[PDB]
Order: sequence, then structure tokens, then C-alpha cells
Amino acid sequence: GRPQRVAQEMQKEIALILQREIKDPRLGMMTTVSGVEMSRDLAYAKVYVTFLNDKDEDAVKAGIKALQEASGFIRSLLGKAMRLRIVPELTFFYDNSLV
Amino acid sequence: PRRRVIGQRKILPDPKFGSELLAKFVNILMVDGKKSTAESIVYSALETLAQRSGKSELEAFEVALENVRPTVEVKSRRVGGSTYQVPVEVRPVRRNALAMRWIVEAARKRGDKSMALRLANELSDAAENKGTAVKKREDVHRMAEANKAFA
Amino acid sequence: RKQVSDGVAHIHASFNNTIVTITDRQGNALGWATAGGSGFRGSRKSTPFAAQVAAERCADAVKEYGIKNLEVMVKGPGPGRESTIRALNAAGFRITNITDVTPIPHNGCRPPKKRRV
RNA sequence: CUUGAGUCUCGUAGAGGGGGGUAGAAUUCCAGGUGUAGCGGUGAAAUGCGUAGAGAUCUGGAGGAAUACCGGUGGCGAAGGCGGCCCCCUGGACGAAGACUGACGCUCAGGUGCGAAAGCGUGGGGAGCAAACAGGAUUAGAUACCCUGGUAGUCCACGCCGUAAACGAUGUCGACUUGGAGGUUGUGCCCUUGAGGCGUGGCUUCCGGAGCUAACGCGUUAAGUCGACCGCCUGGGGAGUACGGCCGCAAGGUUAAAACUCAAAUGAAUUGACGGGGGCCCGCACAAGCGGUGGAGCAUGUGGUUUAAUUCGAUGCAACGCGA
Ligand SMILES: [Mg+2]
Ligand SMILES: [Mg+2]
Ligand SMILES: [Mg+2]
Ligand SMILES: [Mg+2]
Ligand SMILES: [Mg+2]
Ligand SMILES: [Mg+2]
Ligand SMILES: [Mg+2]
Ligand SMILES: [Mg+2]
Ligand SMILES: [Mg+2]
Ligand SMILES: [Mg+2]
Ligand SMILES: [Mg+2]
Ligand SMILES: [Mg+2]
Ligand SMILES: [Mg+2]
Ligand SMILES: [Mg+2]
Ligand SMILES: [Mg+2]
Ligand SMILES: [Mg+2]
Ligand SMILES: [Mg+2]
Ligand SMILES: [Mg+2]
Ligand SMILES: [Mg+2]
Ligand SMILES: [Mg+2]
Ligand SMILES: [Mg+2]
Ligand SMILES: [Mg+2]
Ligand SMILES: [Mg+2]
Ligand SMILES: [Mg+2]
Ligand SMILES: [Mg+2]
Ligand SMILES: [Mg+2]
Ligand SMILES: [Mg+2]
Repeated sequence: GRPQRVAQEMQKEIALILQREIKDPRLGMMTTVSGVEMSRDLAYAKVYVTFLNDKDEDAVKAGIKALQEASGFIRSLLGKAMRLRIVPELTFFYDNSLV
Repeated sequence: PRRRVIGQRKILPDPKFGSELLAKFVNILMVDGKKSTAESIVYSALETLAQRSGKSELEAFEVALENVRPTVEVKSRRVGGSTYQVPVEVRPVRRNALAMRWIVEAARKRGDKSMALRLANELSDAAENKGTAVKKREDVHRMAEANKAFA
Repeated sequence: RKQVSDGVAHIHASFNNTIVTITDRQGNALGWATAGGSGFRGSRKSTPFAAQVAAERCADAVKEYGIKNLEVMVKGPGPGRESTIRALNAAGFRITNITDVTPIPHNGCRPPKKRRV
């Protein structure tokens, strides 16, 4: 379907499987997701994660590192959850909400 | 400038006074590679500015220039797929060049039925923190920090 | 109108809205503002900026009750938890603890079918 | 006769099965406290909900269904399947050491039983969910996808149905044939003993050798080397259809053709092509700059129109001060 509708739905699903089904102590901080933008093809998607812990890079760096290392696990969960064709490749990014 | 960010060339110091920044100025208002004409206009304008100032031409020129040097300006950028009108702080040589260009442009558009005369007029004006060049620096700063959202 | 000086803020952070309500420690509510009721609709109805706007609009309606000590309980992993938290933190309030309390069942009821989009 | 197959003894692990209790979250609803104008929903919207007071929040109650965490590249079961906890009844598997029986074995047409989900009959139940349906939208069109509702059904009891990509697309049983890394469950012996070391079984996951295979791959749980029995195949379509029988309340299942038509249909692997991809990385490509063209007059070329003729050719970049 349209990339933005799939973007909204995938934001919902990533937020869900990010709040509940994680066990990495590197993650935490009520990690939210501001949104996710994906290409016209649904093959690739970029998530904009927003952390809470102090914005000091020592921690948000570790958070994005853990997310990128668990991307395979999150992709498997997404593929079983949200019922689409290709299970896009995920790329996490710190959304600098404070500007 | 995609592979190797290229540096800047070294202007040799001004002939009469000895200021490399005055050399950059005379290069900046030089039209059609006519050096001597712009050089004479600048020398005549600086002397006229000095008589009212009662100060050395290099210092009065410096105080007028720093009165025009901006510190922040707008930039059209693309980072998140948006027409980012980001305010960003300027580099020293960049703000020098912008000040010189702005005062040259304001002088050129003033007219005053001469060139050295109008240049000295608006240099003395920018010295007292008034004029279109200063007006345009304040307008740039206003446009920049009217959108503080992206800092 | 009275003085409690120690309340708790429920933040229902839906994927389409954000409902902040400050209540007495025994569940009796005091006031509430919504991201929708703050002059936002459609997408903006569920954006973090509107969430903090709603948080501040709700704080401005309980200040006469005299509180600056809060525990907050968030529900729903919607965008607009971070926002309202930092908002009511920037509203002179002292937050002692923030707690995730989203209702998670132990396989209670069957969820609605996935949207085919 | 005891080596195959069984029996006994002592133990071990297990969502194996049937029955009955019970607990804690959550959804919904009902009644109250607090508390006021929104809630809900979408890519945007409306249908919907609320001034009779919703939503949000706390307390209490009712009811139904399913059992987060543990949870496992785990376990049990012939397969289908099986997931809170507790009791009762009950099936199988495995191990240690013996004792016992003495080929009692393997396979199996017909036959019998079991057999997801949907469906059927009778009665009960009904929170959530949800074919059909009713709306709201979107769209050329929407009888779809999306949204708000929502009946059968999903749940229970007793019968019926007997089909699934019921799959490891791999029949059952037995023997034999190099390795390595795990999981899980027994067990023997030894060390100062927990810890640890050296063994030895069952089940199971993943690499890989010989060998096999069209290749992909399989590889001691074979698709390797052999034996026993059973099922099944014979080009694609017609067609798992017709007819007949048998079965079923029905839906239909099962058994199962031929005429006719076509010269292929197919499996595995190979090289490329097509993206309205991913990027990496370059170029005055953009950016940072300076000067222009687009307006004016004229020069010149072209198109067009005109003319007896306005000779011919060059026509996106790469024709148009071009052949000249
Ligand atoms: Mg939304
Ligand atoms: Mg049991
Ligand atoms: Mg009821
Ligand atoms: Mg004997
Ligand atoms: Mg048979
Ligand atoms: Mg059924
Ligand atoms: Mg019917
Ligand atoms: Mg029935
Ligand atoms: Mg009935
Ligand atoms: Mg519904
Ligand atoms: Mg069959
Ligand atoms: Mg199965
Ligand atoms: Mg088969
Ligand atoms: Mg065998
Ligand atoms: Mg087994
Ligand atoms: Mg192998
Ligand atoms: Mg074999
Ligand atoms: Mg074969
Ligand atoms: Mg044939
Ligand atoms: Mg038939
Ligand atoms: Mg028949
Ligand atoms: Mg220009
Ligand atoms: Mg022109
Ligand atoms: Mg023209
Ligand atoms: Mg012509
Ligand atoms: Mg011609
Ligand atoms: Mg030329």
C-alpha cells in the first residue's frame, strides 16, 4: 500500500514490540518512537527513536547501538506481527526533538 | 569541491597601507578587472571617511566593518527531507567577506552622484551603526532568529 | 480550591490522543486537558508538541489547587509521553517517580484483526 | 537355545489424555466517588459516543473467554495436537542392576478406530472477536482493502461430518557405514567434597566427510549401503470431473473414467533484463560565488507564412552565427 499508511502502522507495531518484548538492559528510558519514514518501496524503513536519559551521547549512543544490534530480532517480531510482504530493513536514528 | 575541500588563496598585502583585508575589499568592489579605478575610489573614500572620523583610515574602516560583520545567518538545508531554513553561526572570514560585500552593494545602490563619495558616506554611516548595510545585517539576524525552533 | 500539595498525573498516551489528568492520591480527579481539546486535530492531534501543550493547559487548571509534588502513571505507548513528561517537569512540578502502568493481560481477550495496509 | 520381542522389580522427566475445583491480570457491562467538553477513529475524514455528565480516574459487583512473566535454535503425543495452579482417574517413553518367558517377530489389501479448522443437528451459553450484513469513506469503478457497528460462528454437552501446503511435500521395521559443535533427560565411577574429571544410554538441533542426487541438496534421526512388507506413479489439459456404487440430515466425501484437444507441460540451476530500489562514489551537478540569457534595438540562423521561386540538407541533449 501507500508508504505513509504502512509507516503509521509500522510505527504502532514497533512502539508496541519495543515497550513490551525487549530484554536488553541497554534499552529502557521509556524509549518512545516519534515516527518512521520508509521508501516508496516498502523494502527499507528508518525509525526515529527518542530517548529520555539526559541526552548525553554516552547513553543515547548505547541505545541506538543496541537497537541496531537487535534490528534482526525486531524485524522477526515485526514480520510475524504486522502482516506485510517483505519485512523491511530497519535503520534507527536519534530524533533530536530538542532544537 | 566534492573530493578535496580546497583552501583559499593568499592576497598580498595592500600597496599603500598594508592591510590584506583592504586588499580583499578593493578586489571585492573591482569591476571588470579594473583594479586601479577601484583602488583610487577606495583610497579617496577612506581619506574622506578619516577627516570626519579624526581616526586612522585602517581603524575607522575596521570599526565600520566589525559594525557590519554578522554572526548568524539563514541557510537552506536538507537533512530530514525538509526545506530547512536553519539559522547557523558564521565563520570569521565568511563574516568579513559578507560585511565587505554588503557595504559595497549598499554603496553601489546609494548613488550620491559619485562612487568614492557614496562609499565614504555609507562607511561613516555604518561606523555610527546606521545605514542600509547595517539595516541588512539586522534583517539577516532577524530572519535567522525568528525561527529558533531548529536549535 | 483546597490544598493537597501531593497529587498524581495519569497520562493516557493513545496513538491518536493524549489525556493528562491530575488527581488526588485517592483517585479523586481535579482537572484534565487533552491533546485534542488544545486546538489540534488529525495528525497534530497526536503529536508530541500538542501533548506538551495539553500538559501545560491542564497544569494551568489545577495550580489553584496548590500542588508541586507528583507521581505520574503513563498508559499506552503512544507518541506523547516524553513530551508531556518534560512539559510538566518544566512547569515547576517536582516529579518523584514515573511509572509504566499500561494494562497488559495474561492472554485475556482476543485482539482485533490486523489491518491489511 | 537367547541375541529379536515381551514380563517383573527400583526410579526419573514430561503443555500426554479425561474429569472436577480454584487463582490472578485484562476487555466489556452495571452501580457509585471525583471530575468536565470532548472522546473515538483516519493518510486525511465522517458514520459512532457524550451535557441524562461520557472519555479519563478510584472503589464495588456481574459475566465470558483465554492463561503474560517462566518460554527455550525446550518438552510430551501415532498423527491431529497439548501451556496458570491444585486434586482425582489414566496412557506411553527412558535409565540402572538383575530375574523370568523362549521367536511369542516384522509388515499389512479388506476392516476398525482416532483425526486441525470450517460446517451440520439438538439444547445451553455469549465478554472479546467476527464471515454475512448495515452504515461512513476512498475510488473511473469498490459489490474490496480502511472506519463505526454487527448476526451466525468462535465457548460448553451429546451426535454428525472425515477433509487441510493433515508437510520433513520424505511409509513402517531391522542391520551396517568417517567426524565436529550444541540442547534436553537418565546413569556409572573417581577425586578433600560441593565444584570438577573420565565414562555410558534415550530423545533432539545445527555444520559437514565418503557415498548418493538432474541439481538444489541429503549426509548415523540419509535422500548412503542392504533386507521384509505395504501404499502409489506412467505427458499437459479434460479431471479428482462425469457415470455407477458406498457413506452423509445436509454441505459433500470416497472409489474413479473416456471421448476430445495440444506438442509440449514440468523440475533444478545459469546469464542478464525490469524498480516508480538500496546505496557507495564522481562531474561547475548542486551548493558558495561572479557574470550573463529571458525585456530593448540591431546582426544572424531556424520554424512558420508568403511567393513564379523564396534551392537542398541539419531537428531533444548530440538541429537552429549548422554544411556555408
Ligand atoms: Mg494516526
Ligand atoms: Mg496434563
Ligand atoms: Mg452477560
Ligand atoms: Mg529356559
Ligand atoms: Mg486401509
Ligand atoms: Mg469446530
Ligand atoms: Mg449455514
Ligand atoms: Mg452448533
Ligand atoms: Mg444454538
Ligand atoms: Mg468490532
Ligand atoms: Mg488428501
Ligand atoms: Mg500441522
Ligand atoms: Mg501428501
Ligand atoms: Mg531405519
Ligand atoms: Mg518426540
Ligand atoms: Mg547437512
Ligand atoms: Mg535408507
Ligand atoms: Mg530421490
Ligand atoms: Mg493424460
Ligand atoms: Mg467427486
Ligand atoms: Mg457420485
Ligand atoms: Mg545573478
Ligand atoms: Mg533579447
Ligand atoms: Mg522576445
Ligand atoms: Mg520556409
Ligand atoms: Mg532552409
Ligand atoms: Mg557556435
